[PDB]
Amino acid sequence: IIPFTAQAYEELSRQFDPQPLAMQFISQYSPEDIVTAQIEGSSGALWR
Amino acid sequence: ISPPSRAQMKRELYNGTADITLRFTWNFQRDLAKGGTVEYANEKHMLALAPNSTARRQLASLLEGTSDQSVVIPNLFPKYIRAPNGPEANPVKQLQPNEEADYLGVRIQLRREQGFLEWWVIELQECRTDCNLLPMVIFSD
Repeated sequence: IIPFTAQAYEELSRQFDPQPLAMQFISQYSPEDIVTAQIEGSSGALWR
Repeated sequence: ISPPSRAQMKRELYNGTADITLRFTWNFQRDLAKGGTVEYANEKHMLALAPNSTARRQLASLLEGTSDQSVVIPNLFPKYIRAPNGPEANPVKQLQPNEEADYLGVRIQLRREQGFLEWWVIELQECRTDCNLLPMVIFSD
């Protein structure tokens, strides 16, 4: 999990800047707020 | 551990210069009937695994194929923990002065007895019956 930095936050906000409310969400949430969901995908755990 | 990442874990202990996060989370879930807001008192006692250290070289051979390596984890099993009704398994300082070097010498033994049948016994540096029953203490509040 990566706590998004100020620069990272700017990136996300700019990605969704065209849509006002999209950018709003990101921008309103404080920097080091938006966290990165780097969920693991590898298995190993077989299933039962 | 997923096979590609198991081989990567291997590699780390084998060579890969990285520090495996050995978070020894000591979660202490109590109850709420007798009170205890965040009953679960937890603390990840992490041991950054120095790349190919004595412990990690034992782990290299552990994950190579042999199952007879007593991985020396420098005193990292809190034998006295002042846990309260909050979410923290903080050990008592002075009870364990170093409290990272005065916890309790813990050992690890992966028992891959192909028949890999990878088991994992948590031993002690001085395991008497603490390979199956490690006796620490939680100073409860």
